[PDB]
Amino acid sequence: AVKKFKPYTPSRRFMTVADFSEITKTEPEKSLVKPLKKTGGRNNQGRITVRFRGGGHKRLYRIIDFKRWDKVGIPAKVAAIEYDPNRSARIALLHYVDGEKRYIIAPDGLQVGQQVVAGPDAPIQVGNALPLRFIPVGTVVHAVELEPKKGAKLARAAGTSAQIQGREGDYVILRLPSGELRKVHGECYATVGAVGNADHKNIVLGKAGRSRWLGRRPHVRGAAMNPVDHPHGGGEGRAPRGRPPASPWGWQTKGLKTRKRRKPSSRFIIARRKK
Amino acid sequence: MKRTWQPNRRKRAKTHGFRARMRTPGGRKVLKRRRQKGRWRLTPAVRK
RNA sequence: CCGAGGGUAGGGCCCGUGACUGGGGCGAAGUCGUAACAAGGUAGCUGUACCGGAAGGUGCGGCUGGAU
RNA sequence: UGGGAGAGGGUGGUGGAAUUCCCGGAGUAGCGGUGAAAUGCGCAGAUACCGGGAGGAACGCCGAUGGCGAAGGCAGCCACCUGGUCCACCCGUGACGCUGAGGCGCGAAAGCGUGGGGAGCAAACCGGAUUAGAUACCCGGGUAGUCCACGCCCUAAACG
RNA sequence: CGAUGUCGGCUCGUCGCAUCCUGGGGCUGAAGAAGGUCCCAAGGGUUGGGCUGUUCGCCCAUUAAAGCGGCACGCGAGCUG
RNA sequence: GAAUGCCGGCAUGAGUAACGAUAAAGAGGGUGAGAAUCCCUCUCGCCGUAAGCCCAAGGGUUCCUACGCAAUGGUCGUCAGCGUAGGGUUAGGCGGGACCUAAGGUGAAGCCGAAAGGCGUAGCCGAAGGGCAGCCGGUUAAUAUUCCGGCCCUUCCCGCAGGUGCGAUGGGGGGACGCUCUAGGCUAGGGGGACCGGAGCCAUGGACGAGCCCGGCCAGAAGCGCAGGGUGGGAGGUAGGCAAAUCCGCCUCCCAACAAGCUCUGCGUGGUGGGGAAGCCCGGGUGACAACCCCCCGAAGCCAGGGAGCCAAGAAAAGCCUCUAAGCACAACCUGCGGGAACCCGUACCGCAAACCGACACAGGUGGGCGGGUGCAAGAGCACUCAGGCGCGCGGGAGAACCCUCGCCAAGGAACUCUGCAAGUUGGCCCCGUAACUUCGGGAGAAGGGGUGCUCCCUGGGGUGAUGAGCCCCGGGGAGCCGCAGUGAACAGGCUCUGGCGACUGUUUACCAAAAACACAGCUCUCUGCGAACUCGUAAGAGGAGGUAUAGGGAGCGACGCUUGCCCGGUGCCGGAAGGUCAAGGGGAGGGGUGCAAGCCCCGAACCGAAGCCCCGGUGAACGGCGGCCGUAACUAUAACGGUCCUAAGGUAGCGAAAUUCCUUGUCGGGUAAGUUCCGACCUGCACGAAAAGCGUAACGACCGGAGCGCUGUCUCGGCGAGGG
RNA sequence: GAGCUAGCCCUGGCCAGGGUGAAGCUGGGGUGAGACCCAGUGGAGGCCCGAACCGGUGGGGGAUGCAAACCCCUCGGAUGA
RNA sequence: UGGUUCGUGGAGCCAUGGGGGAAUCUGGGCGGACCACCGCCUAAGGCUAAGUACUCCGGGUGACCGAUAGCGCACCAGUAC
Ligand SMILES: [Mg+2]
Ligand SMILES: [Mg+2]
Ligand SMILES: [Mg+2]
Ligand SMILES: [Mg+2]
Ligand SMILES: [Mg+2]
Ligand SMILES: [Mg+2]
Ligand SMILES: [Mg+2]
Ligand SMILES: [Mg+2]
Ligand SMILES: [Mg+2]
Ligand SMILES: [Mg+2]
Ligand SMILES: [Mg+2]
Ligand SMILES: [Mg+2]
Ligand SMILES: [Mg+2]
Ligand SMILES: [Mg+2]
Ligand SMILES: [Mg+2]
Ligand SMILES: [Mg+2]
Ligand SMILES: [Mg+2]
Ligand SMILES: [Mg+2]
Ligand SMILES: [Mg+2]
Ligand SMILES: [Mg+2]
Ligand SMILES: [Mg+2]
Ligand SMILES: [Mg+2]
Ligand SMILES: [Mg+2]
Ligand SMILES: [Mg+2]
Ligand SMILES: [Mg+2]
Ligand SMILES: [Mg+2]
Ligand SMILES: [Mg+2]
Ligand SMILES: [Mg+2]
Ligand SMILES: [Mg+2]
Ligand SMILES: [Mg+2]
Ligand SMILES: [Mg+2]
Ligand SMILES: [Mg+2]
Ligand SMILES: [Mg+2]
Ligand SMILES: [Mg+2]
Ligand SMILES: [Mg+2]
Ligand SMILES: [Mg+2]
Ligand SMILES: [Mg+2]
Ligand SMILES: [Mg+2]
Ligand SMILES: [Mg+2]
Ligand SMILES: [Mg+2]
Ligand SMILES: [Mg+2]
Ligand SMILES: [Mg+2]
Ligand SMILES: [Mg+2]
Ligand SMILES: [Mg+2]
Ligand SMILES: [Mg+2]
Ligand SMILES: [Mg+2]
Ligand SMILES: [Mg+2]
Ligand SMILES: [Mg+2]
Ligand SMILES: [Mg+2]
Ligand SMILES: [Mg+2]
Ligand SMILES: [Mg+2]
Ligand SMILES: [Mg+2]
Ligand SMILES: [Mg+2]
Ligand SMILES: [Mg+2]
Ligand SMILES: [Mg+2]
Ligand SMILES: [Mg+2]
Ligand SMILES: [Mg+2]
Ligand SMILES: [Mg+2]
Ligand SMILES: [Mg+2]
Ligand SMILES: [Mg+2]
Ligand SMILES: [Mg+2]
Ligand SMILES: [Mg+2]
Ligand SMILES: [Mg+2]
Ligand SMILES: [Mg+2]
Ligand SMILES: [Mg+2]
Ligand SMILES: [Mg+2]
Ligand SMILES: [Mg+2]
Ligand SMILES: [Mg+2]
Ligand SMILES: [Mg+2]
Ligand SMILES: [Mg+2]
Ligand SMILES: [Mg+2]
Ligand SMILES: [Mg+2]
Ligand SMILES: [Mg+2]
Ligand SMILES: [Mg+2]
Ligand SMILES: [Mg+2]
Ligand SMILES: [Mg+2]
Ligand SMILES: [Mg+2]
Ligand SMILES: [Mg+2]
Ligand SMILES: [Mg+2]
Ligand SMILES: [Mg+2]
Ligand SMILES: [Mg+2]
Ligand SMILES: [Mg+2]
Ligand SMILES: [Mg+2]
Ligand SMILES: [Mg+2]
Ligand SMILES: [Mg+2]
Ligand SMILES: [Mg+2]
Ligand SMILES: [Mg+2]
Ligand SMILES: [Mg+2]
Ligand SMILES: [Mg+2]
Ligand SMILES: [Mg+2]
Ligand SMILES: [Mg+2]
Ligand SMILES: [Mg+2]
Ligand SMILES: [Mg+2]
Ligand SMILES: [Mg+2]
Ligand SMILES: [Mg+2]
Ligand SMILES: [Mg+2]
Ligand SMILES: [Mg+2]
Ligand SMILES: [Mg+2]
Ligand SMILES: [Mg+2]
Ligand SMILES: [Mg+2]
Ligand SMILES: [Mg+2]
Ligand SMILES: [Mg+2]
Ligand SMILES: [Mg+2]
Ligand SMILES: [Mg+2]
Ligand SMILES: [Mg+2]
Ligand SMILES: [Mg+2]
Ligand SMILES: [Mg+2]
Ligand SMILES: [Mg+2]
Ligand SMILES: [Mg+2]
Ligand SMILES: [Mg+2]
Ligand SMILES: [Mg+2]
Ligand SMILES: [Mg+2]
Ligand SMILES: [Mg+2]
Ligand SMILES: [Mg+2]
Ligand SMILES: [Mg+2]
Ligand SMILES: [Mg+2]
Ligand SMILES: [Mg+2]
Ligand SMILES: [Mg+2]
Ligand SMILES: [Mg+2]
Ligand SMILES: [Mg+2]
Ligand SMILES: [Mg+2]
Ligand SMILES: [Mg+2]
Ligand SMILES: [Mg+2]
Ligand SMILES: [Mg+2]
Ligand SMILES: [Mg+2]
Ligand SMILES: [Mg+2]
Ligand SMILES: [Mg+2]
Ligand SMILES: [Mg+2]
Ligand SMILES: [Mg+2]
Ligand SMILES: [Mg+2]
Ligand SMILES: [Mg+2]
Ligand SMILES: [Mg+2]
Ligand SMILES: [Mg+2]
Ligand SMILES: [Mg+2]
Ligand SMILES: [Mg+2]
Ligand SMILES: [Mg+2]
Ligand SMILES: [Mg+2]
Ligand SMILES: [Mg+2]
Ligand SMILES: [Mg+2]
Ligand SMILES: [Mg+2]
Ligand SMILES: [Mg+2]
Ligand SMILES: [Mg+2]
Ligand SMILES: [Mg+2]
Ligand SMILES: [Mg+2]
Ligand SMILES: [Mg+2]
Ligand SMILES: [Mg+2]
Ligand SMILES: [Mg+2]
Ligand SMILES: [Mg+2]
Ligand SMILES: [Mg+2]
Ligand SMILES: [Mg+2]
Ligand SMILES: [Mg+2]
Ligand SMILES: [Mg+2]
Ligand SMILES: [Mg+2]
Ligand SMILES: [Mg+2]
Ligand SMILES: [Mg+2]
Ligand SMILES: [Mg+2]
Ligand SMILES: [Mg+2]
Ligand SMILES: [Mg+2]
Ligand SMILES: [Mg+2]
Ligand SMILES: [Mg+2]
Ligand SMILES: [Mg+2]
Ligand SMILES: [Mg+2]
Ligand SMILES: [Mg+2]
Ligand SMILES: [Mg+2]
Ligand SMILES: [Mg+2]
Ligand SMILES: [Mg+2]
Ligand SMILES: [Mg+2]
Ligand SMILES: [Mg+2]
Ligand SMILES: [Mg+2]
Ligand SMILES: [Mg+2]
Ligand SMILES: [Mg+2]
Ligand SMILES: [Mg+2]
Ligand SMILES: [Mg+2]
Ligand SMILES: [Mg+2]
Ligand SMILES: [Mg+2]
Ligand SMILES: [Mg+2]
Ligand SMILES: [Mg+2]
Ligand SMILES: [Mg+2]
Ligand SMILES: [Mg+2]
Ligand SMILES: [Mg+2]
Ligand SMILES: [Mg+2]
Ligand SMILES: [Mg+2]
Ligand SMILES: [Mg+2]
Ligand SMILES: [Mg+2]
Ligand SMILES: [Mg+2]
Ligand SMILES: [Mg+2]
Ligand SMILES: [Mg+2]
Ligand SMILES: [Mg+2]
Ligand SMILES: [Mg+2]
Ligand SMILES: [Mg+2]
Ligand SMILES: [Mg+2]
Ligand SMILES: [Mg+2]
Ligand SMILES: [Mg+2]
Ligand SMILES: [Mg+2]
Ligand SMILES: [Mg+2]
Ligand SMILES: [Mg+2]
Ligand SMILES: [Mg+2]
Ligand SMILES: [Mg+2]
Ligand SMILES: [Mg+2]
Ligand SMILES: [Mg+2]
Ligand SMILES: [Mg+2]
Ligand SMILES: [Mg+2]
Ligand SMILES: [Mg+2]
Ligand SMILES: [Mg+2]
Ligand SMILES: [Mg+2]
Ligand SMILES: [Mg+2]
Ligand SMILES: [Mg+2]
Ligand SMILES: [Mg+2]
Ligand SMILES: [Mg+2]
Ligand SMILES: [Mg+2]
Ligand SMILES: [Mg+2]
Ligand SMILES: [Mg+2]
Ligand SMILES: [Mg+2]
Ligand SMILES: [Mg+2]
Ligand SMILES: [Mg+2]
Ligand SMILES: [Mg+2]
Ligand SMILES: [Mg+2]
Ligand SMILES: [Mg+2]
Ligand SMILES: [Mg+2]
Ligand SMILES: [Mg+2]
Ligand SMILES: [Mg+2]
Ligand SMILES: [Mg+2]
Ligand SMILES: [Mg+2]
Ligand SMILES: [Mg+2]
Ligand SMILES: [Mg+2]
Ligand SMILES: [Mg+2]
Ligand SMILES: [Mg+2]
Ligand SMILES: [Mg+2]
Ligand SMILES: [Mg+2]
Ligand SMILES: [Mg+2]
Ligand SMILES: [Mg+2]
Ligand SMILES: [Mg+2]
Ligand SMILES: [Mg+2]
Ligand SMILES: [Mg+2]
Ligand SMILES: [Mg+2]
Ligand SMILES: [Mg+2]
Ligand SMILES: [Mg+2]
Ligand SMILES: [Mg+2]
Ligand SMILES: [Mg+2]
Ligand SMILES: [Mg+2]
Ligand SMILES: [Mg+2]
Ligand SMILES: [Mg+2]
Ligand SMILES: [Mg+2]
Ligand SMILES: [Mg+2]
Ligand SMILES: [Mg+2]
Ligand SMILES: [Mg+2]
Ligand SMILES: [Mg+2]
Ligand SMILES: [Mg+2]
Ligand SMILES: [Mg+2]
Ligand SMILES: [Mg+2]
Ligand SMILES: [Mg+2]
Ligand SMILES: [Mg+2]
Ligand SMILES: [Mg+2]
Ligand SMILES: [Mg+2]
Ligand SMILES: [Mg+2]
Ligand SMILES: [Mg+2]
Ligand SMILES: [Mg+2]
Ligand SMILES: [Mg+2]
Ligand SMILES: [Mg+2]
Ligand SMILES: [Mg+2]
Ligand SMILES: [Mg+2]
Ligand SMILES: [Mg+2]
Ligand SMILES: [Mg+2]
Ligand SMILES: [Mg+2]
């Protein structure tokens, strides 16, 4: 559920906030945080390379375990579920009977006090992680690796998941969040269940100030600029586009496909995304 | 109103200083030229 | 002190009236088509929704107060 | 107290046939559609046939003039949770009853909001026919919607 | 064109007369009163408001009358803008 | 002799403008060749959330004293931030370094680039952040947490005594963190005292008084006291914290648990050391053996790493502690005590300004702290005033026009004008009371009105005490007094009705535009499967992102409500294994040069041979587009209806003389005595129209229209008065 | 050349006083249980009034200026983009 | 592709970024496409004075300047500013 406000300001009329109900601990494990070096969208030359970034709330980075096959057979208890400012999903603090503590991203329905484990022999329950070979066809899954031992890459944001659709040789066939159908190597690890905090997408920021808290500076339409700046610039009074709609750098932005064609991974993508 | 010269000794030494000029090809050419001209000061004097 | 009432200000209800506008009733000597009553020539009626010069049509669901 | 029948309701699961789409194979000059046609589709390999996969919605036979509910309404199968109702014993209470202005709840379809889902069907819409014309009836397409969750709407030939 | 600042308003005038009013006249289809038309006459006078940036014009209320032109469409080293 | 020529000199304007905030001066005394201008005294005015005091930048001797006045100083000068000269800045504890890291910079390893060079993990550098031991007073012409005095403290070395498995650049803990709100107890600071100390005063009608006036503290080890902060203890197992570990983490057991205990800080006390007013007298003496006490107010500071709530989820590293590793266990480390040792740089002065940035001794700009009292509801607002500092480096007269800033005005009251431009009005607090509409928050301080001073009497609750008095805070009721007037001075909304545009708070053309423009939550299209797309770079490498389709890029639209039609022929984009065209290359029919020859060399047909284009489809919140003519109804008028040319298809809903309407001041209606503007209608829309969105919409606006009330020198129409010229 | 100016990055600092009174919580009411309502508590917000601080709306002055953008009066934001 | 007078020209020669890829004198390069004849020459390793260039410095000499000239500087100048 998302939480609304009474219209006691013109911005509170529309603002909504996450209820934060699954959160059981409001401070991060000190040994698992490190400083997050803010970029402002600038690269090592000093130049802006992503526009309109900067000025957001300070954050520490929670070190997440995107490997998991580190600790096959070693169970862990779900000690807490925490807020993570660096990602849309929530995080869960695990206490391995090892004594080692790690963060995973919190699946939907994960319970504090429950046990999870990783490995080819893991039970098919929420929070457990197994190579894709051993997860039954049809079960929905998250934090999927793309290649073996390279770390979870797919289905990581709030509410997302992938579905095992079948097997073919050394590979399994996944329906990715985007609707794409993709082979993925069977030895890639995944984690059964969907990602939590599925209400994330019903949030209504409510005011310009909220975007600024997030590091999103104001976006300037090309049509509000001059011809030195943008293809849509200039024009006396307002102006329609007067040419195919284009990016600031001149390329067309309404349909022009941009994936490289000879890319080797095409030999593994069965069906391009839907919708 | 606020004008353009806001003196700052560390800024002066770090921007126009001898070690700044010597770090870089264009900065040594400045020194070569200023030495060739006979300048009494090759670099701005900031008190430190 | 109260006090007829007068004054300033702000409300409530009612009546008459108003450029213009909506449909309604009647008139009938007109124009367009023929929706309903026969299986009325697409059985009809229906709440709703979208649409069409007009009667009306179509969808979804319902009734028989439907012929064979 | 002891029994009964039942598509009564809610939640979670789950099975097969068919339609469409995609892949592989095989194969060739048409298919489809109508009162008759045309649009449409098809040598860029369709239709018809076989194998594989994906996905949504509805449940053939049983099925009846049948059963259940207060009404709306309810139909594959399994489980859990839950309502009403009938029966036999004639055991307990002792008129504790009937009705019911207001109130509250329920309430087909269509419609609305937020989000998902989308196979088939199909308002609007486009095209072909028909016709004097045809903003229709018939044909080929087609978006809402039809399906799920939650919140509204509160109507009916909501009829016996 | 090594620059002659522009509409309108305000201020301040001054001049022309093809005279709007006042003064003097002839003709009248001038009974009177009121008018019409032309001649003489520039001494003085020639209002306040609504609209619009407006000049102009229309309108309101008056008036003896509510004249028309020129002066770099008078006047920004006088103001406005 | 001319080039608005170049360099220099000297004229004119002219004894003219001006002499730099309208805070303001007058006299006496002195000095001196010379005095409005320097010194001294008295009187007057101005600042006092500063125009006073302290600190950091920056400046660099401007500081102090003597002697000077050519120049500098907007006049003068005997004076000075000026000339000459002499003097002046004192640290283990203050700041920085011999400590730590942040962005960033640099950069072993490594990577990349014609050269120059670009990157780059560790490491190093980098501070106003972390860390770290000094307080009060006196002294100089000029420095003082630095010299001196009193009382305290840190590190290093060495030694002695006790104690311990000692030992690290390695492991662990800790350091270590936001915003808003806030408890308890204190301190800073402040107010009152009929009490304590004090030189004196009794004026001019009265007062010898519970009179006036002045002052009534500061630092302080251990100890103690009050208040807070931090921290559970024991044992057993252990596979994790790149070795080891007794440490830490994890599981279990047992005592303890909002307690205590141990530890740490703040405040109080505290041996001791200091200070000490008015007045008087020539910075110093006296006051004075100064007194040094009680009550109230009270922080935004302290205890602090306190508490709660919230989402946007809030540095690092060292110091410190703990663990062990080699090693070493006569060492080493820990604790106590003692002696010794303790370096380098800064320190003057100005510092909201005449010493800094502005060419100037320039009404401008400049970061942190202190910033007293009374009254006004509060306050850092406003008036006055303390301490402290000033009267702004030309003056003296005069009393014209005109200008500036200011005050008032008979009757009228927007008649002014593009416009109420400007200026009036309103104005704080308390009480009463308050409309359409609305997204139910609001609109709202709506509007409109009443109250406001002082005196006496009665009285209610709270704070501190103790439950009382005293002090301080919040009230209530009754009866009176004075004036033209009681937020009696200063600071402090004029209001309403109705349109346009933009939802809103925000942003902008530094220095002519603040807006209807940009942004904005929010809507949709589209790209991107991750070594993502996209951006920067030749590259390596970065950003994206230590993110992963509920995510990231691009584009348009712009809260919200109800909506967003028809045209895919052209261009774009997407899909299409056919076909057509298609370059290098392949191929080599056939032809040529030359040679006595084998041979060398050259041209070259069919056929094969990509993307692109052509071709077939799709696609509009992709670029864009969205008709004409003739005819027809019981009068006229018009045309639901038919016909016909053309088109890719002919503008749907809604709105319309409009931020769009040429003709135009369209016509009609409203408001006005009168309305080219305004509001409401009509529709022959020159030339609206649906995300370059269409039509609306509460609230909001230093936006732009129209009207009314209030009130006014805006005006009829001008007059007088003030001060600076 | 970013000691002016624009954006970002690291690390610090500042924002008198007053007003409004969201969620939540507690109590009471209500119901089969609820929704909800009332009171108290509470202290939210690109909330309100207003200094510092940041601005630069309208007018007047200035215009060989005090000033190559200043002065007076008025006015906008002032816990937040 | 560059170099050469040679700008695709009949375009050789010298150099070489890509592809293919030899031989040791009966080997090989050149004489301006190419072939024959006739000649010239010895690639894919390196070094080598002198004659040539310049003028911070020293000297000598001017039908060179004479303080607005001559160097920017006759002088405490790459200074003051
Ligand atoms: Mg939730
Ligand atoms: Mg809300
Ligand atoms: Mg709320
Ligand atoms: Mg709510
Ligand atoms: Mg709002
Ligand atoms: Mg919440
Ligand atoms: Mg949550
Ligand atoms: Mg935190
Ligand atoms: Mg850390
Ligand atoms: Mg990081
Ligand atoms: Mg980063
Ligand atoms: Mg860097
Ligand atoms: Mg750089
Ligand atoms: Mg650079
Ligand atoms: Mg970008
Ligand atoms: Mg950026
Ligand atoms: Mg999170
Ligand atoms: Mg969320
Ligand atoms: Mg959203
Ligand atoms: Mg953020
Ligand atoms: Mg955005
Ligand atoms: Mg934008
Ligand atoms: Mg523009
Ligand atoms: Mg540019
Ligand atoms: Mg260009
Ligand atoms: Mg361009
Ligand atoms: Mg354009
Ligand atoms: Mg434009
Ligand atoms: Mg244009
Ligand atoms: Mg423009
Ligand atoms: Mg235009
Ligand atoms: Mg434009
Ligand atoms: Mg625009
Ligand atoms: Mg255009
Ligand atoms: Mg366009
Ligand atoms: Mg165009
Ligand atoms: Mg891959
Ligand atoms: Mg300058
Ligand atoms: Mg500065
Ligand atoms: Mg300087
Ligand atoms: Mg400095
Ligand atoms: Mg500095
Ligand atoms: Mg600096
Ligand atoms: Mg330097
Ligand atoms: Mg110099
Ligand atoms: Mg020298
Ligand atoms: Mg230099
Ligand atoms: Mg009366
Ligand atoms: Mg009367
Ligand atoms: Mg019909
Ligand atoms: Mg009919
Ligand atoms: Mg019919
Ligand atoms: Mg219609
Ligand atoms: Mg029609
Ligand atoms: Mg239809
Ligand atoms: Mg029914
Ligand atoms: Mg019938
Ligand atoms: Mg074929
Ligand atoms: Mg049947
Ligand atoms: Mg019985
Ligand atoms: Mg219903
Ligand atoms: Mg329905
Ligand atoms: Mg579909
Ligand atoms: Mg629809
Ligand atoms: Mg819909
Ligand atoms: Mg529906
Ligand atoms: Mg029935
Ligand atoms: Mg000219
Ligand atoms: Mg001239
Ligand atoms: Mg001129
Ligand atoms: Mg007569
Ligand atoms: Mg005559
Ligand atoms: Mg005259
Ligand atoms: Mg005259
Ligand atoms: Mg006019
Ligand atoms: Mg006119
Ligand atoms: Mg007219
Ligand atoms: Mg007359
Ligand atoms: Mg004229
Ligand atoms: Mg003319
Ligand atoms: Mg003219
Ligand atoms: Mg003129
Ligand atoms: Mg003129
Ligand atoms: Mg002028
Ligand atoms: Mg003029
Ligand atoms: Mg002139
Ligand atoms: Mg002139
Ligand atoms: Mg004017
Ligand atoms: Mg103008
Ligand atoms: Mg000459
Ligand atoms: Mg001249
Ligand atoms: Mg001249
Ligand atoms: Mg000259
Ligand atoms: Mg000259
Ligand atoms: Mg002269
Ligand atoms: Mg004179
Ligand atoms: Mg003169
Ligand atoms: Mg002056
Ligand atoms: Mg003097
Ligand atoms: Mg003198
Ligand atoms: Mg003096
Ligand atoms: Mg200086
Ligand atoms: Mg001194
Ligand atoms: Mg001196
Ligand atoms: Mg002098
Ligand atoms: Mg002199
Ligand atoms: Mg002198
Ligand atoms: Mg002088
Ligand atoms: Mg001066
Ligand atoms: Mg003297
Ligand atoms: Mg001086
Ligand atoms: Mg001396
Ligand atoms: Mg000392
Ligand atoms: Mg040392
Ligand atoms: Mg370091
Ligand atoms: Mg430091
Ligand atoms: Mg220190
Ligand atoms: Mg001390
Ligand atoms: Mg001294
Ligand atoms: Mg932290
Ligand atoms: Mg910090
Ligand atoms: Mg904040
Ligand atoms: Mg407190
Ligand atoms: Mg104290
Ligand atoms: Mg006080
Ligand atoms: Mg007396
Ligand atoms: Mg205490
Ligand atoms: Mg272990
Ligand atoms: Mg103490
Ligand atoms: Mg004393
Ligand atoms: Mg004594
Ligand atoms: Mg004595
Ligand atoms: Mg005594
Ligand atoms: Mg405060
Ligand atoms: Mg805390
Ligand atoms: Mg959040
Ligand atoms: Mg670090
Ligand atoms: Mg050993
Ligand atoms: Mg020990
Ligand atoms: Mg040393
Ligand atoms: Mg030193
Ligand atoms: Mg000092
Ligand atoms: Mg200032
Ligand atoms: Mg001065
Ligand atoms: Mg100044
Ligand atoms: Mg004080
Ligand atoms: Mg007051
Ligand atoms: Mg006050
Ligand atoms: Mg104030
Ligand atoms: Mg005082
Ligand atoms: Mg003065
Ligand atoms: Mg005079
Ligand atoms: Mg004044
Ligand atoms: Mg008057
Ligand atoms: Mg009036
Ligand atoms: Mg009046
Ligand atoms: Mg007006
Ligand atoms: Mg006033
Ligand atoms: Mg006032
Ligand atoms: Mg009203
Ligand atoms: Mg309301
Ligand atoms: Mg509101
Ligand atoms: Mg109002
Ligand atoms: Mg009085
Ligand atoms: Mg008064
Ligand atoms: Mg005042
Ligand atoms: Mg006000
Ligand atoms: Mg006004
Ligand atoms: Mg209004
Ligand atoms: Mg609008
Ligand atoms: Mg706005
Ligand atoms: Mg705007
Ligand atoms: Mg809106
Ligand atoms: Mg908006
Ligand atoms: Mg806005
Ligand atoms: Mg604001
Ligand atoms: Mg500007
Ligand atoms: Mg400009
Ligand atoms: Mg400029
Ligand atoms: Mg400019
Ligand atoms: Mg301006
Ligand atoms: Mg502007
Ligand atoms: Mg504004
Ligand atoms: Mg803008
Ligand atoms: Mg905008
Ligand atoms: Mg929208
Ligand atoms: Mg690039
Ligand atoms: Mg990289
Ligand atoms: Mg990256
Ligand atoms: Mg990264
Ligand atoms: Mg990402
Ligand atoms: Mg915008
Ligand atoms: Mg509405
Ligand atoms: Mg249409
Ligand atoms: Mg098209
Ligand atoms: Mg097309
Ligand atoms: Mg078509
Ligand atoms: Mg085009
Ligand atoms: Mg041949
Ligand atoms: Mg031949
Ligand atoms: Mg659309
Ligand atoms: Mg077109
Ligand atoms: Mg378009
Ligand atoms: Mg007719
Ligand atoms: Mg049209
Ligand atoms: Mg119209
Ligand atoms: Mg009109
Ligand atoms: Mg309009
Ligand atoms: Mg138009
Ligand atoms: Mg026109
Ligand atoms: Mg017009
Ligand atoms: Mg016009
Ligand atoms: Mg008119
Ligand atoms: Mg107007
Ligand atoms: Mg106008
Ligand atoms: Mg018309
Ligand atoms: Mg546009
Ligand atoms: Mg527009
Ligand atoms: Mg606004
Ligand atoms: Mg505005
Ligand atoms: Mg008025
Ligand atoms: Mg006047
Ligand atoms: Mg006066
Ligand atoms: Mg006067
Ligand atoms: Mg005067
Ligand atoms: Mg005067
Ligand atoms: Mg910071
Ligand atoms: Mg503030
Ligand atoms: Mg309250
Ligand atoms: Mg709470
Ligand atoms: Mg605010
Ligand atoms: Mg506020
Ligand atoms: Mg406010
Ligand atoms: Mg600023
Ligand atoms: Mg201004
Ligand atoms: Mg004004
Ligand atoms: Mg004025
Ligand atoms: Mg002026
Ligand atoms: Mg100027
Ligand atoms: Mg000013
Ligand atoms: Mg001012
Ligand atoms: Mg104000
Ligand atoms: Mg404010
Ligand atoms: Mg405030
Ligand atoms: Mg704000
Ligand atoms: Mg902020
Ligand atoms: Mg040639
Ligand atoms: Mg050649
Ligand atoms: Mg080569
Ligand atoms: Mg040979
Ligand atoms: Mg050979
Ligand atoms: Mg060769
Ligand atoms: Mg040769
Ligand atoms: Mg030859
Ligand atoms: Mg040769
Ligand atoms: Mg030799
Ligand atoms: Mg030689
Ligand atoms: Mg000579
Ligand atoms: Mg000579
Ligand atoms: Mg000379
Ligand atoms: Mg010379
Ligand atoms: Mg020389
Ligand atoms: Mg010279
Ligand atoms: Mg010199």
